[PDB]
Amino acid sequence: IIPFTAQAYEELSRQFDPQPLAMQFISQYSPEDIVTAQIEGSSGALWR
Amino acid sequence: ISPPSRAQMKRELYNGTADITLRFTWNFQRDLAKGGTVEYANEKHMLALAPNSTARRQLASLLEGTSDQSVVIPNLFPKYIRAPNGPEANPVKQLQPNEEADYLGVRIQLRREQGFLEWWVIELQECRTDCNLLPMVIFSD
Repeated sequence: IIPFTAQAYEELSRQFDPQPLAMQFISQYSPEDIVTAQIEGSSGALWR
Repeated sequence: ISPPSRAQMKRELYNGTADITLRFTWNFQRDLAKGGTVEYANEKHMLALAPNSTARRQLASLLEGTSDQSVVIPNLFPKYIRAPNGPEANPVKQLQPNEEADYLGVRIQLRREQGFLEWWVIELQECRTDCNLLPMVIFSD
């Protein structure tokens, strides 16, 4: 999990800047707020 | 551990210069009937695994194929923990002065007895019956 930095936050906000409310969400949430969901995908755990 | 990442874990202990996060989370879930807001008192006692250290070289051979390596984890099993009704398994300082070097010498033994049948016994540096029953203490509040 990566706590998004100020620069990272700017990136996300700019990605969704065209849509006002999209950018709003990101921008309103404080920097080091938006966290990165780097969920693991590898298995190993077989299933039962 | 997923096979590609198991081989990567291997590699780390084998060579890969990285520090495996050995978070020894000591979660202490109590109850709420007798009170205890965040009953679960937890603390990840992490041991950054120095790349190919004595412990990690034992782990290299552990994950190579042999199952007879007593991985020396420098005193990292809190034998006295002042846990309260909050979410923290903080050990008592002075009870364990170093409290990272005065916890309790813990050992690890992966028992891959192909028949890999990878088991994992948590031993002690001085395991008497603490390979199956490690006796620490939680100073409860």
